[PDB]
Amino acid sequence: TLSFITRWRDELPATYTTLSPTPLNNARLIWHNAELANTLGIPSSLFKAGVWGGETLLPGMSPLAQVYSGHQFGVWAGQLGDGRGILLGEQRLADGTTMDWHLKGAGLTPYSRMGDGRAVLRSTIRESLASEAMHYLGIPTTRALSIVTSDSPVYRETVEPGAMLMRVAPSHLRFGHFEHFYYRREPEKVRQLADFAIRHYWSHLADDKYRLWFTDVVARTASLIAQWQTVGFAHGVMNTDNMSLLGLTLDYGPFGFLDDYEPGFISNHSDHQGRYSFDNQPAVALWNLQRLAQTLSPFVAVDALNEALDSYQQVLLTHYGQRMRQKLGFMTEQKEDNALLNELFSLMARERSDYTRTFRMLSLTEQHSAASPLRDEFIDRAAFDDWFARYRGRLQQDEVSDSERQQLMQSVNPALVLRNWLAQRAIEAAEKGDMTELHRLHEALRNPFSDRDDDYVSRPPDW
Ligand SMILES: Nc1ncnc2c1ncn2[C@@H]1O[C@H](COP(=O)(O)OP(=O)(O)NP(=O)(O)O)[C@@H](O)[C@H]1O
Ligand SMILES: [Ca+2]
Ligand SMILES: [Mn+2]
Ligand SMILES: [Mn+2]
Repeated sequence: TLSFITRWRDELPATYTTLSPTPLNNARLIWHNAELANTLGIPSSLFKAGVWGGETLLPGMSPLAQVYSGHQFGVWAGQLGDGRGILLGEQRLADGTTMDWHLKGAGLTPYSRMGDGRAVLRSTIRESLASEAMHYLGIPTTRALSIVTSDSPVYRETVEPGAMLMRVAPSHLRFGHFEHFYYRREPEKVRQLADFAIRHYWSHLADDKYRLWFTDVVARTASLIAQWQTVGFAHGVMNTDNMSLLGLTLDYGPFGFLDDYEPGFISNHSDHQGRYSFDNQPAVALWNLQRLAQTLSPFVAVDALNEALDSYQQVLLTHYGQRMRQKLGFMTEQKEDNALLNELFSLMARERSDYTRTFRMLSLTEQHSAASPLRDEFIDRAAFDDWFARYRGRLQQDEVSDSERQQLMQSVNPALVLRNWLAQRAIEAAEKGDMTELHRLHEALRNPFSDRDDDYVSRPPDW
């Protein structure tokens, strides 16, 4: 009954290779996203490995692997592509929008570059948990519809079970798609991609279209990174092929949500220069946008490209600043705000304070009371009490009740984030065949702004 179309295949010829997934050995479905399946209109019967393991095609699907290129760790890498993933099809929804179904781990393709074409259970689980977590934090992201595991050995640092993730997203367009055809000296294919993107995702733009479009591409990336900074998400691999044109979080690998507040956090152990450290994300995404701008210069006026690039800073800082004010419960903008936040961040960094728990406990603040669960979390309690006294004194300038402010703060400061230790515990149980933890953790991550009475709100063990 579902409606699939071959929009990419037919409108962007010679940008992909058509092929089928390669099923794994004894593949089994271990989790699917019931809520997302409902919003997509997927009959519950389709989950009873089937399409989720690349073993069945639905009417209208026409699987293909896309080509693209990227700058990796700041240097041009040339062609990369869908080396282990396949766009099974584009699902048309009743409101006219369209959603990609991309099977990650689907098998060898022309872009596999001597790799095995496979994904592993631990990484499919992590990507499913982080992407769904990001969605319910309200941050744009690819979504996770299903995981299958299998009996197929896949060789990494150790042998792993081969697994597939069904990833859903409005598009998998990457900055690297544009770079691919620019460096392959195919400027009309770069322009075809741009016009495809505008037709399907910026359709309201009448035919100044490129200036307005690229200004909005910049805005959406600036907004994305501002959101990552506010929640403490470190991506770890901001290569240009992992930058979504639409401003979605894309390609969860060696990511991390902060536990202790560490501005220079390096989540990716292969990032030996810290290029993708947490505090570098805003500079890196501007550099990525600058590389994307270069590809558009054959048909977008340079003044327009630079007007868009110039706006990145203010879009990012306005989003970040307004969001941090919400997190602090600053219900009017005041001059001392920036200094109070710098003081708090300095306190947290020097105390190695937990990021999420600090803001969640701060949401319990009673402006006329010096008591707080935060006091016990600081070794230097006097320094904390001093900041907290000045913070509450400033809160009083808003003239807002504790009830109203706590409601706001609890609506924007999550009680829980997808910490590495939580994902790892889910992985260990799934690997032994027990999916209860994976399901329970997914359920909790759908409700990040509610308090909990279990250990999903707990810091990782010190040892
Ligand atoms: N095991 C693998 N076999 C084949 N190609 C791979 C494999 N792992 C990574 N690649 C390719 O190497 C390039 C860089 O990897 P990466 O940025 O980690 O993408 P990815 O996780 O495979 N997929 P995506 O989430 O779609 O970006 C991309 O072209 C990948 O498709
Ligand atoms: Ca610590
Ligand atoms: Mn990638
Ligand atoms: Mn990856």
